Amino acid sequence: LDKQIKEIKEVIELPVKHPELFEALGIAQPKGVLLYGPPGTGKTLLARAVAHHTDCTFIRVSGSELVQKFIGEGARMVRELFVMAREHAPSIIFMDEIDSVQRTMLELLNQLDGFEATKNIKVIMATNRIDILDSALLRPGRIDRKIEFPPPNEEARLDILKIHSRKMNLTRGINLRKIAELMPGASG
Amino acid sequence: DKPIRALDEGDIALLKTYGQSTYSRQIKQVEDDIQQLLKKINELTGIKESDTGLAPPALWDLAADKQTLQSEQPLQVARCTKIINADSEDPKYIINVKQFAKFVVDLSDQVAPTDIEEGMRVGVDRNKYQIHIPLPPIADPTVTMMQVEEKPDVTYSDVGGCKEQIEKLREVVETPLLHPERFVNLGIEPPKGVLLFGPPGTGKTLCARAVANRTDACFIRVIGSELVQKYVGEGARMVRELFEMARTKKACLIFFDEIDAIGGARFDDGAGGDNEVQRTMLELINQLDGFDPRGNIKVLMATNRPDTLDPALMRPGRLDRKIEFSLPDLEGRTHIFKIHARSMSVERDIRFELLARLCPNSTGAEIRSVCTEAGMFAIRARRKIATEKDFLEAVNKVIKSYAK
Amino acid sequence: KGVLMYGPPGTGKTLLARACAAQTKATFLKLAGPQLVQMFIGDGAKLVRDAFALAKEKAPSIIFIDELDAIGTKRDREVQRTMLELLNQLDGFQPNTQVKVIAATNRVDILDPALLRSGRLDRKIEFPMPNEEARARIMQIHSRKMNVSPDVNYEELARCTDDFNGAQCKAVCVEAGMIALRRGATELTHEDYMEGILEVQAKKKANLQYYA
Amino acid sequence: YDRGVNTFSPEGRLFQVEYAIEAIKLGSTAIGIQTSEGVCLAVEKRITSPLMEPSSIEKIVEIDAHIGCAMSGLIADAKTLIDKARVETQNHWFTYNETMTVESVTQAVSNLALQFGEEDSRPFGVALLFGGVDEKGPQLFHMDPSGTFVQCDARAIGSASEGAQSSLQEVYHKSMTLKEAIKSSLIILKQVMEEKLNATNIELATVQPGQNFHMFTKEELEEVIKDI
Amino acid sequence: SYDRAITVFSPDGHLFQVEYAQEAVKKGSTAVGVRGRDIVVLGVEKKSVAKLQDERTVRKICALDDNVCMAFAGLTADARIVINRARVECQSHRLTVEDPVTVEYITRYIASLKQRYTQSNGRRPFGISALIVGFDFDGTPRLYQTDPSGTYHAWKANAIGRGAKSVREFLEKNYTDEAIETDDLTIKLVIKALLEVVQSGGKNIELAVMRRDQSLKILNPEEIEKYVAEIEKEKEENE
Amino acid sequence: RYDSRTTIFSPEGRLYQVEYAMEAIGHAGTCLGILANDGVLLAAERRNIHKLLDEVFFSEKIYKLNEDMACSVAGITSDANVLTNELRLIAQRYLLQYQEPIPCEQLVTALCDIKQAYTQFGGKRPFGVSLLYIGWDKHYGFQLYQSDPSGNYGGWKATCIGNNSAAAVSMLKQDYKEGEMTLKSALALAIKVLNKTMDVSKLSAEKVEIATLTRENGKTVIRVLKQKEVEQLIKKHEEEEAKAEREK
Amino acid sequence: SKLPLVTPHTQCRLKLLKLERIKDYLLMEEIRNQEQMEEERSKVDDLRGTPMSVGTLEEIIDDNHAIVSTSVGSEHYVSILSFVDKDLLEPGCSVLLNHKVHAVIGVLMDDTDPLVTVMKVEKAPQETYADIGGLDNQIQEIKESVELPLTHPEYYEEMGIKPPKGVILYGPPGTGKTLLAKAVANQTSATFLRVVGSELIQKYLGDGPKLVRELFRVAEEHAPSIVFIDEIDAIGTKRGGEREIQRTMLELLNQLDGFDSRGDVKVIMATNRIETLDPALIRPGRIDRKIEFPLPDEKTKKRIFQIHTSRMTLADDVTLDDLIMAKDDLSGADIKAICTEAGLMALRERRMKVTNEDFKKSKENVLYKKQEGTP
Ligand SMILES: Nc1ncnc2c1ncn2[C@@H]1O[C@H](COP(=O)(O)OP(=O)(O)OP(=O)(O)O)[C@@H](O)[C@H]1O
Ligand SMILES: Nc1ncnc2c1ncn2[C@@H]1O[C@H](COP(=O)(O)OP(=O)(O)O)[C@@H](O)[C@H]1O
Ligand SMILES: Nc1ncnc2c1ncn2[C@@H]1O[C@H](COP(=O)(O)OP(=O)(O)O)[C@@H](O)[C@H]1O
Ligand SMILES: Nc1ncnc2c1ncn2[C@@H]1O[C@H](COP(=O)(O)OP(=O)(O)O)[C@@H](O)[C@H]1O
Ligand SMILES: [Mg+2]
Repeated sequence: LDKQIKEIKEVIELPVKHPELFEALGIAQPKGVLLYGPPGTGKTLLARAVAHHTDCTFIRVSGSELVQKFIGEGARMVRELFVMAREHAPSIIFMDEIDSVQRTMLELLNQLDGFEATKNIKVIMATNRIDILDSALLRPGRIDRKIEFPPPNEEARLDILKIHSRKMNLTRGINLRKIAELMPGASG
Repeated sequence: DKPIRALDEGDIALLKTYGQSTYSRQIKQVEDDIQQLLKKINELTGIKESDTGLAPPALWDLAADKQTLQSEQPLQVARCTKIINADSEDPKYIINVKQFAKFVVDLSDQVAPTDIEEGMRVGVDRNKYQIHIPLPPIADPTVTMMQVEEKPDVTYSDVGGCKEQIEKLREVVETPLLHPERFVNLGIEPPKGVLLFGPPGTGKTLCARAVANRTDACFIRVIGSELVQKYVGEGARMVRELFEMARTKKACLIFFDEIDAIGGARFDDGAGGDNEVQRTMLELINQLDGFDPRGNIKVLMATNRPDTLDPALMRPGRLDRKIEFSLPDLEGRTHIFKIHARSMSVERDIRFELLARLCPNSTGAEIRSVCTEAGMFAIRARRKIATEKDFLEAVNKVIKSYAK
Repeated sequence: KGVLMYGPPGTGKTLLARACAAQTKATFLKLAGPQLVQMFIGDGAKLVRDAFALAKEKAPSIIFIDELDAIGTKRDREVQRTMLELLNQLDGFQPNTQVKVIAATNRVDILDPALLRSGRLDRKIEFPMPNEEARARIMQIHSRKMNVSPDVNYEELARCTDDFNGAQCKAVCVEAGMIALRRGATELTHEDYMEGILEVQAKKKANLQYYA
Repeated sequence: YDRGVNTFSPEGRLFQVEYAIEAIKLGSTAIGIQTSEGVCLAVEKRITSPLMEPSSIEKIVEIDAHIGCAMSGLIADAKTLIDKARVETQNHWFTYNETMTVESVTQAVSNLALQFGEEDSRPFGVALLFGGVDEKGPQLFHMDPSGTFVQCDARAIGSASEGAQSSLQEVYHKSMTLKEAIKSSLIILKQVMEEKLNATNIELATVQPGQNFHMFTKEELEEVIKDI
Repeated sequence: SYDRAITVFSPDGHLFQVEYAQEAVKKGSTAVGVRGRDIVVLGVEKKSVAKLQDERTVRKICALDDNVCMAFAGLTADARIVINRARVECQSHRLTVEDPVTVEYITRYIASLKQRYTQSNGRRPFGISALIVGFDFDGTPRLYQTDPSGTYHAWKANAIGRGAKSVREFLEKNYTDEAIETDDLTIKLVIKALLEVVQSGGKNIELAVMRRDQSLKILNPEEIEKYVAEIEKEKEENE
Repeated sequence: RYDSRTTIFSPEGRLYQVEYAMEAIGHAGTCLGILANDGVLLAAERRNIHKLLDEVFFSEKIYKLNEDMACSVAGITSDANVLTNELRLIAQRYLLQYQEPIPCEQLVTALCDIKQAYTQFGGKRPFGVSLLYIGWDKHYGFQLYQSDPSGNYGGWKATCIGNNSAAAVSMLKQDYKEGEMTLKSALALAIKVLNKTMDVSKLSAEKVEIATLTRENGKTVIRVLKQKEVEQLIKKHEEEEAKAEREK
Repeated sequence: SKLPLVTPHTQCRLKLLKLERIKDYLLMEEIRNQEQMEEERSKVDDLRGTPMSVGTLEEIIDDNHAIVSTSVGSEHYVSILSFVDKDLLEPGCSVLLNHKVHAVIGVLMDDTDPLVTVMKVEKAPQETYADIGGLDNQIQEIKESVELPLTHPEYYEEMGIKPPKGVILYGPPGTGKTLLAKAVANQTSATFLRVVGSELIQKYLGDGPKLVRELFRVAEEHAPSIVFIDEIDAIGTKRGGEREIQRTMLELLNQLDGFDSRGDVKVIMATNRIETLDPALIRPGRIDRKIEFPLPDEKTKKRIFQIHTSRMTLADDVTLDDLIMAKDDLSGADIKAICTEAGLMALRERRMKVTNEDFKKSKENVLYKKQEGTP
C-alpha cells in the first residue's frame, strides 16, 4: 500500500516538518486523521511507522478500553491522555477500532474541538467497518480526510511476503509471484 | 481535474518565500531573536522567588520565638485506651500514637487522672510519652465547615405570605431555646423535628436562613448530597460525628436541605442500587430518635418531595411537625413585592397590588427575579431610579416568556 | 437466645429495648446497623466479633441491634461479609455462652434468608399499630406530666385517632401542649387534643372525585 | 406504572389518564358562564400568525342553534368530539323530532370519551364547555377527558385556567345578568392572556333563552372593545 | 411515561410521538403557497435533480381534482399514498353524492385520515405536510395546510419548517392586506419567496398556478427564469 | 434506543428501520440500469460464482414478467421472490380489468405503495429489496425505473444499486452518454462499470447476468445474454483497454 | 506575563517598527548592569535551622499551638512561631516545620489538587470580542448579566439589585456559544473555570455531586471567577443512574443559589437542546437569563470570513457575498473548516494564495459531510 503513506505524511508528517507553510498561508493546522479499511492490514503498522519518522511520542489505545461500558472513567480518562501528551510535545495520539458510551463520545468531540495545535499534537483514530457513527465524526475541526486501506493487490501481496521473506531461507527456485496469486482478496 | 501529489522539499524552500520576500526574512529573524532574548532575560533575572513569605516584619521574631523553640516540648498526638487502674495510685494508661505505635504510659504530675477519660485524643511528650495535655476530639474535617459559623443577612421580615408557617416554625425551633420557662412550667416537652415541604422556589431555604440568623445558638447546615460518599459506610460515620459535634454545643440546630437526596424510601426489588445511601439514611433515623436520647438538638428539614421520604424518617418524634408551603396568594404576592422592592431604588408610587394580581401562581422566586429584571430594565437605560414601567415590562418578560 | 422486634415505625420497639436496658441491671450493648458497615475490608467483621467478645467478657450481657436491616439486607459484598460474621457470632461454636441479643427492624422483608432463622432469633415479636384501648393508655402515659383538664375522654381520642401509631399519639399530646401555649392557656382541655389530632392525622388529601 | 390505561396505580388512580388531564393545561384557556339572562362562552386566541384565517381555529363551534360549545385541547380530538356531538344531536332530532337537551348531549358525547381502555385506545386530550338554552332554561356544562361532566354556573378551562377560575369565583354569583358576566370574563381574559383585547386575539359566543340561535359574535365585539 | 408508544401521554400531557412526526416534516424541504387576488400560486424548490435522475418522476405537484392539487413535503411514499387517497375520495364523492365536491370536504377528509392513522398503535402516522388550494369557495380562492398531527387550518399564505424559518417570516413582514395585484403580482410574490428560499437558480424550481376560475396551470422553466430575472431587476432598481 | 419498531418516531425524526433496510441493499448486489438508446438493458453480477451452484433457471438475478417488462433483483431473496410474484399478479389484474398492458410507472408506483403500507403498520417489516425494471408502453415508451424499500420509485437515465454503488454512479456521471447512446455503447459502459466496481481483472462471464429489451423488433422482445456473447464483450473490453495502453 | 500584540498581522514595516520597539525595550531590560554594580534574615532563618520539613496541619488549638501531621502520617502537637501568617494557616494546608522540634515556621505555596489545577483553565487570552462576528444581542445581554456585574457592581450596589446568579446559553452547535463566554473571561479579569457536563457524570456513588461542590469551592477562593458548564443537558433533561443524576442536578441548584452565600462567582451554562432540560434549569427564578444563539445570517457570516480570512493571502476574484447567499446553512465552526479546507485546497493547488474557486471547492466538501434522510 502506497497511497496511505502519502496522505498520512501530508496530514501528519508534513504538519510536523514545515509549520511555517501553514502560518504563512494563514490556516489553522490540520487536527485529526481517520482511517478506513479492514482491521489492521497496515492500520497500526502505518501509525507506528510515521511516529518513528517524526520521532514524536506515540500513544496506543485499543478500542476495548474505549468502551469500558460501565461509565468507567470515559469522562476524564480522555483528558488524562491528552494532558500527558501536551506535556511530552510533540506527540502523536493513536486509537484503533472505534467501532468496538455516547457521553464520552461527546467528551472527545469537545476536546477535539478545544485543544490547541500549538504543540504538533494530532489524533489518528482508526476503524475497521463502515459504521453510521463514522460518517458523523467527519466534522469541522475534528478530521480532515478519508484515507482508505484496500485489500492488497497481487504484486502488493508479494511485497508483503518479501517483507518477512528476508529472514526465511529458500530452495533453489522459490517463485513468490506464483504463490502470491493464490489468495485473491486476502488481507495483509 | 488531474491527479496530483504532495509538495517536494525542493519546492517548499521557494514556495514559502517566492512572493513573500519583502520583509519575511527580517520579520522572522526579529521574532525568533525576540523569543530567545526573552528566555535570556528570564534566566538572567534568575528563578522568581517562590518564597511563601512570613508575617509582616514589625510583628514577629522577638527573643520569645527562640525561647519557646528551646524550651517547649514537641508533644506527640495519640489515642488513650482502657485505663488500667489496677492499683489506683498510678493507674497506667495505654495510648496509640496513630501511624507510629502503642504504649503503656503514665501522666505528667501536672495533669490529674480525673482529667483523663477513655480515648480522649491525648497528646504526649516525645521522650517517655507521658500524658502531658488533653486535646479536643478530632471532628472530621468535611464535617467542620458544615458548621455555618456566620449568620445570613435575612430576617423573618424578608419572608412574606408565610406568616403562619414562620409562626409555627418559631414556635417549634426558636421559642423553646429563647423561652424554655414557658414549656416546663406548663409541663410539656416541646417538639424537636420539623419538615418543610412545598413546590420548588416556595421559600423554604429562606426560612432556614432566617432561622439561622435569629438562632443565637449553634447552627449547622446540611445539603442532602453532602452525606453521599463513595466509600461504604462513610456517610453514616459522617452523620455520627455530625450529631456528636452538635451534642458538644449548649443546644444546637441542625438543618438538612433537600433531604430527598438520601431520604428515599427503602426498596429491594432492584437487588442493589442505592442501599449504600439507605444505610446512611438509617444511621440518620437512629440518630434522631433511638437509644441515647438526642438531647437539645433541634432538626430543621426542608425538601421538595415529602411523599418520597421513608416513613420511618417521616415518623413524628424525628419530624415532629410538618409545615406546608404553598404558592403565594394575592396578599402573599403583594407582601413579597413589598419585601423585595423595598431595598431597590424605585419611586414610592408603584401599584404593587396591580403587579401581584397581574402575577399568576408564579412562585416567590419569580417575584424576586421579576424585581431584579425590572432593575435590569432600568439599568439598560442607565436610569438611577427604576420605574413602574420597568416592573411591568419585567412581568411580561419573565412570566410570559416562560408561559409562551 | 435471640429476640427480634419488628413492626411499623412508631409502635415503640426502641422504647421497649430502652426499658429492657433500664430494668435488667445487666451489661447492655446498644448499636445500630450502620455502626457496623465501615469501609475497610474486614473492619465490620472485627467490630461484630469484638463486640461479641466484650459481651462475653462482661458475662451476663445483652446486645441490642437497632435497624438491623442496615446489615441485615438480603443476600456490596462487604456488608454481606459483615452480616455473615454476625450470624456466625450469633450461632457460635459453644453457642451464645450467656449473651442475649435483641434486634429491632421496621422492614422484615429485607432481612429474609438466614438472619430470621429460628436458631439465631428464637422469638419474633410483632409490634402492631396501637389498639384503641392501647391508644387511650398511650395518651394517658404522655399526658401524665402535662397537667391536662380532667374532663377529657381519652376513649374519644382513641376513636378519633384511627391508624395512629404510638409516636403519632405522643406527637398528638405534644401538639395539644403547644396549642395550649398558643392560646396561652393555664391548662389544656379536650378541644386542644382535638386540634392536635387534626394537625397530626394526615395531609387530608385533595378533592377525591376530580381525580383520574 | 405508565404503560397503559388498563393498569391500576398503587393508590387506585391511573397514571395514564391523569396525564390526559395534564394535556388540558397545554391548551388555550376558555371561559364559560351560565346566567339567567343567557349563556356565554369566551375563548382566547393568542394570534399565531397574521396569515392565518382567525376563524379557522375551531375552539368556538356550534353543534346546534339552541346550544353552544367551546374547546381547550388538541384541536384534532377536539374536532372529533365536535363531530360526534353534531351527529348525536342530529340523530336525536331525526328520531324524536325535537332538540337534544344539552345534558343529554354531554352524557352521550361522554360514551365516546369512555373508549380509552374499555372496548375490546387513549383518552382525548380535550376538555370542553357546553352552553345550552332549552327545556331547563340556560345551562352551562363542563366535561373532561376522564369522562366526568358537571353542570356549571361558570367555568374556566385551559392554560392559566386556575387564576381565571379563582378570580371568577371571587366575582361571579349565580344571579347575575348576562352582560356583567361577559364583562367579568372579558376583564379576566384581558388580564391573563396577552394585552388589550380585540377580535384578533379573543373570541366570544353567547346564546340566550329568547334567542336560541347565533351564539357566535362577529365584529359586534366592537362594543366590547369600546366598553372594556 | 415516555415517548416509546403512540398512544401514551407524557406525564405533563404531551404526545412526543406526534411532535416527532411534525419534526420529521420539519426536516422536509421548502413548501410555500399563497392565494392572490383570484389565483392560488405555489412554487416547488430544492428538487436538485442531479443529471442522471429525471425530473419527470419527481412529481413536483399532483392534482387531486381540477380545483385542488398537492405535493407534500417529507416522505414521498406517504405523500403518494395520501395523494391516491385524496384523489379517490374526491372523485368518488363527486360521482356518488347527489351534489359535487368542494375543497372543504376533502380538507376534512385528509385531516381525518391523518388523525385516524395517528390514533392507534401498530400504525405509523404520515410524516408529511401539504398546503391545500381550493377554487370553489363559491368561486373564491382559499388556502389550507395539513399536518401529521391530523391538523389543518386556513391561511392567506402558509409555509412549513425548512421554508418557514426564513420564507414565512419574510412573508409575514411583506404580506400586504391588499391581495397581490393580479396573478402577475401573485407570481411576483411567489418568486420573491423563492428568492428568500435557498438557491433560486432555476435548475429545479418549478411552479403551478391555479386561478380559482380556470383550472390548474403548470409553469415552464423559461417563464420561471424570466420572472426570477424580473424580480432581480426590481430589486436592482430598489436602491 | 429508538430503532426497535418501524412504527415509532425518534427524537430526531428519522426512521432507523428504513435506513437499516437501505443499508441492507447497501451490500445486496451491484445491479445497474444502463443509459441507452434503441434498446434498454440491465446488468447484474452474482455473488454466487461457484463450481457447484447449478443456476438451473439459467437466471437468478433477472426475472421477466411481460412481453415488454423485465426486472433485475438485488436484496433479500425471499422478499425478492414474493415481490416479483406480486408484480406478476398486479400485471395480471391490470390486464384482466383493462385488457391493456399496464403503464410501467403505474405498476412500479403500485408496488411502492404496497411496500410503504408494509412498512407503515405494526408487526410488519420493510421489504429489504431494491429491484430495477424496464418497459415500453404507449405513454412514454422506453422507461427505466428503480424502487426502494421505503416505497419510493426512482426514475433514472442510468442508475446502479447494491454494493459499491458510489463508484458506479460517479463513473456513470463521468462516462455519461446522451441521445445517440446506442445499445452497444451501453454494453461497453456496463462492461467498464462492472469491471471497476468488481475487484476482478478480466471480468469472467459467469459472474455477470445481463438482459435487455429491443424495439427494432417493435412487436417488442426481451433477451437474456448467454455466455458466449458476454465473453465476446469481455474480449472487446480487453482489446479496448489494450489499445488505451497503446495510446501512451 | 506576556508581551503586547502587534497591531497589523500583515507583512509590513509598521510591524517591523513595533517589533523593533519591543526589541529596544527588551534590550534596555537586559539585568547585567545591576548585576555588575540582615537582622531579619539572620535571626529567623537561624530559628528555622536547615533542613526544613513540610507537614500537613489540620488544627489550630491556640493562636500559638496546633496539631501538625507529617508525610509518614504521625501527628504532632506543636507550637507556632510569631512569623507564621495566622490567616494563611488553615486545615488541609501544607506547613513548614523545624527539623528538630517540629515547630510551625511558616506557610507554603499550595501545590496540589491536580484535577482543579486542570479546572482553572488559562486566562483564555486567545479569545477576544474582536474574534466574534456580530452577536450583538447576545453580547449586550451577556454584558448585562455577566461582564457588568463583575466590572461595575456600582449600579447594582446603588440601585439595590442582587445581580443575576446564572445564565444559560442555547443554540445549534458551532454557533459560537463557548467562544463568547471564553471571550468574556478575557474581557473581564475574572478567572475562567470550564467544565463539560458529560465529564461530571462519575462512576462512583457520590463523586459526581462532590465535583460540583469541588468546582464551586474552587470558584470561591479565586473570588472574581467564571464557571462554564458546557453541554449542560447531560445532567439536566427529564426523567441506578436515574437517582444520582437527579442528586447531581440538585447539587447545582444548591450551589447556583440555595443556602449560605455565593460570593461573586458567576455561572454560565451552554447546551444545544434547551427544549429538553429540566424546568428547574428553565426555572426563571433559578436561572435569570437564557440567551439565544441563532444560526448566523448574511451579515454575521460576512464578518466570520473577515475574521477567519484575515490571515491568508487572497486573490481579487474572491466573492464572499456569493458564498453567503444560500441560507444560514452552516455555523461559524463550519466556516472555520471553510477557511481551513480552502487553505488546504489552495495549498493542494501549489499556490500560497487562495482564490474564489478554492472557496467553492471549500464549500462543497463541507456540504457532503452532512447526513442523508427523507428522500
Ligand atoms: N407502646 C408504647 N408506649 C409508650 N410510648 C410508645 C409506645 N409506642 C411508641 N411510643 C412512643 O414512640 C416514641 C419513639 O418511637 P419508638 O422508636 O420507640 O418506636 P418504633 O416503632 O420502634 O420506631 P423506630 O423503629 O423508628 O425506632 C417514644 O417517645 C414513645 O413515647
Ligand atoms: N501491508 C502490510 N505489509 C506487511 N505487513 C503487514 C501489512 N499489513 C499488516 N501487516 C502485518 O500486521 C501487523 C501489524 O498490525 P496491523 O495489522 O497493521 O494492525 P492491527 O494491529 O490493528 O492488526 C504486522 O505484524 C504486519 O506483519
Ligand atoms: N414567601 C416568600 N417571602 C419572601 N421571599 C421569597 C418567598 N418565597 C420565595 N422568595 C424568594 O425566592 C427565593 C426562594 O428560595 P427557596 O425557595 O428558599 O429555595 P429552595 O428551593 O432551597 O427552597 C428566596 O431567595 C426569596 O428571596
Ligand atoms: N459568531 C462567531 N464569531 C466568531 N467565531 C465563531 C462564531 N461562530 C462560530 N465561530 C467559530 O466556532 C468556534 C466556537 O464554537 P462553539 O459554538 O463555541 O462550540 P459549541 O457549539 O460546542 O459551544 C470558534 O472556534 C469560532 O472560530
Ligand atoms: Mg428504632
